[PDB]
Amino acid sequence: PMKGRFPIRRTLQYLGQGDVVFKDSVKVMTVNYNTHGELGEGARKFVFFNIPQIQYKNPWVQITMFKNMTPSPFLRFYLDSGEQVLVDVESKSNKEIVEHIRKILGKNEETLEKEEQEKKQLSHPAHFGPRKYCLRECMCEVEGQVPCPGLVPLPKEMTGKYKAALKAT
Amino acid sequence: ATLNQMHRLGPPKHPPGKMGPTAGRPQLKGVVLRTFIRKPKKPNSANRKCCRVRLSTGREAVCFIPGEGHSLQEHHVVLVQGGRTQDLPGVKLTVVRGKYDCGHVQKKK
Amino acid sequence: SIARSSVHAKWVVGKVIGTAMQKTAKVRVTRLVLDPYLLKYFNKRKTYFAHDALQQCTVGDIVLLKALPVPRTKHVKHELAEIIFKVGQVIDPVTGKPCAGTTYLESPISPE
Amino acid sequence: MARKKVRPRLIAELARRVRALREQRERPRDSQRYALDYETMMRPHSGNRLPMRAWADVRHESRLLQLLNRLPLFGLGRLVTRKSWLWQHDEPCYWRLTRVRPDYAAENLDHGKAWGILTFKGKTESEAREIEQVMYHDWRLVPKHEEEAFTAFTLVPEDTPLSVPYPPLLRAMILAQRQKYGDTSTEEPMLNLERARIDPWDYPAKLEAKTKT
Amino acid sequence: RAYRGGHLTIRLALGGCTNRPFYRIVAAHSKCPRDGRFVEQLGSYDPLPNSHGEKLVALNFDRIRHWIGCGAHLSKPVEKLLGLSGFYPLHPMMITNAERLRRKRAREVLLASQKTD
Amino acid sequence: ELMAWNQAENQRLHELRLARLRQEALEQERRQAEEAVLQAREAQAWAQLKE
RNA sequence: ACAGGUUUGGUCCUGGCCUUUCUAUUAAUUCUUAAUAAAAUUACACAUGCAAGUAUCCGCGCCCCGGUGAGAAUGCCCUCCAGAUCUUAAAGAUCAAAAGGAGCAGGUAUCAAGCACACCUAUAACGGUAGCUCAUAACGCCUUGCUCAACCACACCCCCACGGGAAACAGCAGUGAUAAAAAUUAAGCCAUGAACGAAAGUUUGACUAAGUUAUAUUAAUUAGAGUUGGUAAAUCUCGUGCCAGCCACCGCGGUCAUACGAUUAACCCAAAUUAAUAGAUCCACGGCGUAAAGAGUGUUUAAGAAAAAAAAUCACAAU
RNA sequence: CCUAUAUUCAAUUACACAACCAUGCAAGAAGAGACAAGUCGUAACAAGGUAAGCAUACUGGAAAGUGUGCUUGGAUUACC
Ligand SMILES: [Mg+2]
Ligand SMILES: [Mg+2]
Ligand SMILES: [Mg+2]
Ligand SMILES: [Mg+2]
Ligand SMILES: [Mg+2]
Ligand SMILES: [Mg+2]
Ligand SMILES: [Mg+2]
Ligand SMILES: [Mg+2]
Ligand SMILES: [Mg+2]
Ligand SMILES: [Mg+2]
Ligand SMILES: [Mg+2]
Ligand SMILES: [Mg+2]
Ligand SMILES: [Mg+2]
Ligand SMILES: [Mg+2]
Ligand SMILES: [Mg+2]
Ligand SMILES: [Mg+2]
Ligand SMILES: [Mg+2]
Ligand SMILES: [Mg+2]
Ligand SMILES: [Mg+2]
Ligand SMILES: [Mg+2]
Ligand SMILES: [Mg+2]
Ligand SMILES: [Mg+2]
Ligand SMILES: [Mg+2]
Ligand SMILES: [Mg+2]
Ligand SMILES: [Mg+2]
Ligand SMILES: [Mg+2]
Ligand SMILES: [Mg+2]
Ligand SMILES: [Mg+2]
Ligand SMILES: [Mg+2]
Ligand SMILES: [Mg+2]
Ligand SMILES: [Mg+2]
Ligand SMILES: [Mg+2]
Ligand SMILES: [Mg+2]
Ligand SMILES: [Mg+2]
Ligand SMILES: [Mg+2]
Ligand SMILES: [Mg+2]
Ligand SMILES: [Mg+2]
Ligand SMILES: [Mg+2]
Ligand SMILES: [Mg+2]
Ligand SMILES: [Mg+2]
Ligand SMILES: [Mg+2]
Ligand SMILES: [Mg+2]
Ligand SMILES: [Zn+2]
Repeated sequence: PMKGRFPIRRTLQYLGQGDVVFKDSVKVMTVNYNTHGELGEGARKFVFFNIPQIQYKNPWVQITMFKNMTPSPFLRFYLDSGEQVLVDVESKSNKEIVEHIRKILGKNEETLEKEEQEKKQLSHPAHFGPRKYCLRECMCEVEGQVPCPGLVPLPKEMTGKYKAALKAT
Repeated sequence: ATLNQMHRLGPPKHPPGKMGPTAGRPQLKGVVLRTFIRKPKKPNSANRKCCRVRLSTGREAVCFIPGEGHSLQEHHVVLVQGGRTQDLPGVKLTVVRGKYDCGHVQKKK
Repeated sequence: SIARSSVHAKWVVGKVIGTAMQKTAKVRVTRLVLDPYLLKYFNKRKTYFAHDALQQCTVGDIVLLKALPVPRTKHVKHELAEIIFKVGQVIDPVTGKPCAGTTYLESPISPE
Repeated sequence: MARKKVRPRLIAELARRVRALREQRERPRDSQRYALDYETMMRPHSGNRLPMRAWADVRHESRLLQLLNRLPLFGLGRLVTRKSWLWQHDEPCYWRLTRVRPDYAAENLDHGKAWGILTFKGKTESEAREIEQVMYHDWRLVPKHEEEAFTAFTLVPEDTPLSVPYPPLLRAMILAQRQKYGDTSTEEPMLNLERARIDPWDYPAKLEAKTKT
Repeated sequence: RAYRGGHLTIRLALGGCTNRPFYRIVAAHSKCPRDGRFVEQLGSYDPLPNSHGEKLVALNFDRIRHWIGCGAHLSKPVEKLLGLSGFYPLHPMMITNAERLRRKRAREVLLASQKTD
Repeated sequence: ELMAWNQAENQRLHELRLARLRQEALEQERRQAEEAVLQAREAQAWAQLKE
């Protein structure tokens, strides 16, 4: 787009390139940050940039931002078990915040790979049906098998009218 | 129009197509109620063959009879289409030639 | 351990709107929703009813809510779990000291 | 589902109560319900015709309550059998009548509901079960001087094999399954038949409510 | 859709082309239409012979045995196909049909011999 | 393990924060020292003017 | 959109309409055979035929399949599942009502207030609080099936179905009325799905094999339709002369027509060619001094940005 | 109630009941457009011959005229 300070962050590619996936126990991320002082430049840049990337890959996690109540910027992760994860961000940078969050509460590369390997199993290559869920519609189009009657007409010996005609006489 | 205003108003959607004199039907079956002559607009002068019919929907509207020469009288069943005549204001219907009582144009013999 | 709720909001955070109801708090949770056209995240508000047995929530509190295993009524399905930030009286979780906005009421560099 | 504008339908629930009351008040008594026209083999109540394979038996035999109306205590402890059992099964199969409730609406008293103890093929059941297919025209009664002689049954063990070979592909599946883990045993795998025992079609079923445990 | 009852059945759904059948071996509810909603697809069945001349049939044996242990009923042609595959014992209907075919060949050769002299 | 690591990280950052805040307090004391010596000058001049 | 035609003596800019592309119906002209897919006017009323049977009686199924889109902004996706069915000793598997919600969801704010839509007590009764929703669209009005391995709703109507109108094809075929809309009142369970029976086996207007239809793609046994002023490929000769008439927009008709009617010739499609109506697509991440737009002014609620650092207050006619 | 079961009742009662609307017709009234015969003036475009226009008030067959504030979307041609 054109409107906005950074039009790039409002694109599907930017939202998809941010790889931060929370665990199933993660429910709430409450970020508290200030709008003044040189200490909180990293927290402000984190709120400006990385919140959309985290939100895109965690749609069910509620993220709430708060401004100018606590003098120290921090994050509070509310889990399913009730444990509150307190993350102090005073001089951390924008990339350091993301790396710290992924370290403390996130999903490993192998964990993501096993989920996607399970997901690709649902679509099965040998199944038949519509093009949305299956690769083949009718089994005629397979090379070695009988062609589709709407493309190559079948011989008179395989048509049902000739079989009825021969039985009639 | 700031981003907040665009989000508040939503994306623009194209309005639905307004129905024409035929109320969305390609053709309408009618009975001729008065055959007469109407004049064109200012830039060009003629004497067009116009008719007044009763459409199957119960609406009474004016139509135009294309072609040179016709034999249409009272209580005659014809079919009209959404042909708009540019020279005649308010006439948005044209009688289909080659119908029950409005047949094809005859050649001068 | 048969204690489950049918609502998706297992745990939510919101601001207290009104406390006119007796032992019942009216909270507003703000979530981030993506606009399919602008591709931008906007704050969508939703009102929730919560049970405050002790009646301590005032107007302006940041409140955590846990999904109630059984709904007491057809509109109350949550309970007040903890108050995160009391209005006007904020305690910094990282330092444990009272703060007034961006200013420290009690400096942590003076233990005694 | 659940909307804000859901109308509180009352006639739909009133009809449930009306039909519930009419089901019990106008309950068709089993006498006229199971009444039978012996000329057309046409049920006057339901409107169904009898199967053609049951045409001889209706005119040539009798039902349970048709023979039970001539007993003093409505057949307490008596043995009753079926002619179909007499034909198909050479082993004694009988019903020990423990209680009978005949209908009072029948003006010949040949209809009712009876319970008892079932002993099929000599195997005795230690539980009380309801007697099925009472209206069938196949029942026969045994006399008192044959009550003891009919019970004479010899207990012969079955010769059914307890294990069978697996189908070819399925058997090869296990032979490949254990070989991958490294089981060098070449023992022939069997399929058990201990729990595969099933009752024949002539075995009647219980008509009591099943208790969910 | 909502049903009052019914049972899970592994059957064949005729999804194909005119004068060119093709069955999908699928596990579906008993009260649903033949080509309607199903639970999980298992395999394919090709009624016509191909260029090489084999009748090609697919079985997803693992899911089939899983569902059958779960309580899936079976249809008669599915039983014939499974018996031919070797996963299940041969259906007696095939055996009696083979014996009937044997008797038809015997009577055919008898009549052919008697009609020639 | 991760949550103990987070607790240790937070305590470390709190220690650096206290170290910074003490220096900030010293600088604030210097600011008080300058403002007091100024307000002594402007306060006395107004008193002399009004006297 | 790779655009083009079109405002003006003329140029630039702004701005609307139309053309160029694809699909579906009806109408006109023409038409030869096959294959495949689909058969689409009606929730107006139906003559007649068939469509639920199975079985040693009991019983089991009997809008299940199939048909339709009237109502509902209905609904899409997601948790919990009562209950029903298959087999078991339990447990498991399918359908899954009711209750909801993280989220999404037609137009209309000239629909801005709705009018009882809320909470605690301990018991399932008394009472006390003054509440609840809503401009992030509540409460209202209108329209419509749909986000499709599918899903939702209906079965003559009274939303229901005790009862009242009253004798029911929104099953397969067919008949009246209506409409621009036009399939056989035909054969079978051989193969699938369903129902029954332990079973050989029976039924199934579902389904299969067919009959009819240029509604559409392919092969060919077939050649007709449209157009020839610009957009936009292509006209020679006659007749009329602002008359007859033609056009999607500009527009053409002068005893002066490559635009009207006919002939020749030519161009593009092709068993199809045009006309009409519907669609897909098409408005603004663009502007607001002169073309439509900065609302007569200030403060404030809700809401939003505080992204690096600074400041506040002085002659003169505020009120 | 020496084996165990049968029957019954679920119908009424008090009030507004076409108000509110939707679709056509209607004695009639008014408006807008196209304005193929026209009649009456010349309001605006040139300091359009009284400079135009805005708000408002009054008056007049009519375009319009005038009063009070406001604008240049008019000039005062510029050592005058
Ligand atoms: Mg036209
Ligand atoms: Mg014709
Ligand atoms: Mg029956
Ligand atoms: Mg077909
Ligand atoms: Mg102009
Ligand atoms: Mg047609
Ligand atoms: Mg349907
Ligand atoms: Mg409605
Ligand atoms: Mg359940
Ligand atoms: Mg459910
Ligand atoms: Mg209005
Ligand atoms: Mg509708
Ligand atoms: Mg009904
Ligand atoms: Mg009907
Ligand atoms: Mg019906
Ligand atoms: Mg029909
Ligand atoms: Mg008809
Ligand atoms: Mg048609
Ligand atoms: Mg016809
Ligand atoms: Mg016809
Ligand atoms: Mg037939
Ligand atoms: Mg069949
Ligand atoms: Mg059969
Ligand atoms: Mg075609
Ligand atoms: Mg000429
Ligand atoms: Mg022409
Ligand atoms: Mg042309
Ligand atoms: Mg011409
Ligand atoms: Mg524009
Ligand atoms: Mg303007
Ligand atoms: Mg202004
Ligand atoms: Mg104004
Ligand atoms: Mg004037
Ligand atoms: Mg002058
Ligand atoms: Mg003048
Ligand atoms: Mg004058
Ligand atoms: Mg003047
Ligand atoms: Mg002037
Ligand atoms: Mg004025
Ligand atoms: Mg005057
Ligand atoms: Mg005067
Ligand atoms: Mg001027
Ligand atoms: Zn095919």
